[PDB]
Amino acid sequence: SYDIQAWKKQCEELLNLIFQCEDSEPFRQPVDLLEYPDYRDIIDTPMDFATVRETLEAGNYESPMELCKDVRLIFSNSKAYTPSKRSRIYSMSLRLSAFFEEHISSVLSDYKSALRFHKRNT
Ligand SMILES: O=C(NNC(=O)N1CCN(C(=O)c2ccco2)CC1)[C@@H]1Cc2ccccc2CN1Cc1ccccc1
Repeated sequence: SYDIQAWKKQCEELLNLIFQCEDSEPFRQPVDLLEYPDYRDIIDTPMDFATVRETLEAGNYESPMELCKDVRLIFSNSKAYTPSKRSRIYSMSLRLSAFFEEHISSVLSDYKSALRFHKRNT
């Protein structure tokens, strides 16, 4: 399965599944800076799933590793901002992260395998 480009549509489909998850609600759009007035004191680099989808559609990811780094930033930001581990929004982040990790692993493995096949004789 050595298609170097296949990751992009696989990531579009996984983003569609994440948008169908009720657990993505808080992460779809930027953290509301009016409601959380201290957010940018705590979080240096905001990230959300709409920004990830637009960056993919613009052709501004070169690999699924770069997409994965941005999605993992959504989850680390939630963990850094939460006042407690039993918070609703952080709790949603942990379930959504587990879902994401379960489905991104084959996308990353197939991409890295395809690149190694491309260089097999170099
Ligand atoms: O909620 C939102 N965005 N993000 C945050 O405000 N968050 C709070 C902070 N945070 C944390 O990680 C965290 C950890 C512990 C505590 O917070 C990330 C999440 C946005 C805001 C917004 C503004 C203007 C119009 C619409 C919306 C939609 N909203 C959600 C939504 C999405 C789809 C449908 C219904 C509602």
